[PDB]
Amino acid sequence: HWGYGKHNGPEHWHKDFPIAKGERQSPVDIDTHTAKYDPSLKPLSVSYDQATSLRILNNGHAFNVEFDDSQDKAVLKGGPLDGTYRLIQFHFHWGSLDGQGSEHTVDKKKYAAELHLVHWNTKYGDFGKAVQQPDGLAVLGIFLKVGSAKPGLQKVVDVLDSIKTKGKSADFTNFDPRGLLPESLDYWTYPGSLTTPPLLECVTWIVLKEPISVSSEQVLKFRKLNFNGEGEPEELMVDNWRPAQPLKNRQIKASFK
Ligand SMILES: CC1=CC(=O)NS(=O)(=O)O1
Ligand SMILES: CC1=CC(=O)NS(=O)(=O)O1
Ligand SMILES: CC1=CC(=O)NS(=O)(=O)O1
Ligand SMILES: CC1=CC(=O)NS(=O)(=O)O1
Ligand SMILES: CC1=CC(=O)NS(=O)(=O)O1
Ligand SMILES: CC1=CC(=O)NS(=O)(=O)O1
Ligand SMILES: [Zn+2]
Repeated sequence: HWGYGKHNGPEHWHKDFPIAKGERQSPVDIDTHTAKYDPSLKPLSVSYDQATSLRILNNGHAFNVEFDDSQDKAVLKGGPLDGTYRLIQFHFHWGSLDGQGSEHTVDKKKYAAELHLVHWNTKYGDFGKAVQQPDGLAVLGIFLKVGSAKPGLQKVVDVLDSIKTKGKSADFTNFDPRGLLPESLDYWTYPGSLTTPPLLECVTWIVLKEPISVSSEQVLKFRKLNFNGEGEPEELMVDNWRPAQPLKNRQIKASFK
């Protein structure tokens, strides 16, 4: 089964998921000088004030903070998007070392980690239907660099010991995802895919220009998570990122000059 090890990592995924070599795979390198400023791109509308977080889960590949997506409580609109996309979960990808960890890169630079806020297009009715459509998901990607602590991240970091191993979950109510956003909502956007199997080509990627800073202690605690289940040999959950994939016949657009 797929993962991030030497024998089941990203270079093997195409054998079970041939779309891994498809025409709109993610992540990609964002070449800042080649991205095209599009003055017609609207500002992003991030409406998270009514968000209802529920639970945090170690799924063996990352951890997901899950939200109530049965109503329009936390929605992403605007930018390149038509219609309304509901927040279903967020998760991160991170490295074994501060020098790597992000999935998208910027002029080939790898950040320490990358946050993915996952939203599905409400016109399809649920996430399972949305992933089958070329405009089914909108993922807000936010880079993490190591520096000052991110206060709005600490409640996540502090609960990780309760979900150390694959299959563990914990209550995670009353968490405010607005605390994970940078100041600016300037962004790049392009059509892409899920970055894990099944790698479906259903994502409008919206990658924020401005990273958030997290402390070395915060990212160190991510690296204490385990890919394995309890009672199995310990394998640290680190380097759970897919490398940049060929851009092929796509142009990255920028919301900002
Ligand atoms: C390095 C590694 C990563 C993974 O995803 N699965 S594994 O626990 O078999 O080994
Ligand atoms: C150019 C570049 C290459 C790489 O792999 N990691 S990095 O973050 O040092 O930046
Ligand atoms: C994942 C996790 C993070 C932490 O802070 N302590 S712990 O090593 O018990 O488990
Ligand atoms: C659920 C989900 C799966 C994935 O692989 N990429 S994503 O960031 O769109 O979120
Ligand atoms: C719900 C689930 C199924 C899917 O299609 N992609 S995912 O593996 O990211 O999560
Ligand atoms: C897990 C651990 C335990 C503690 O008490 N303080 S700390 O935040 O430095 O790291
Ligand atoms: Zn992701």
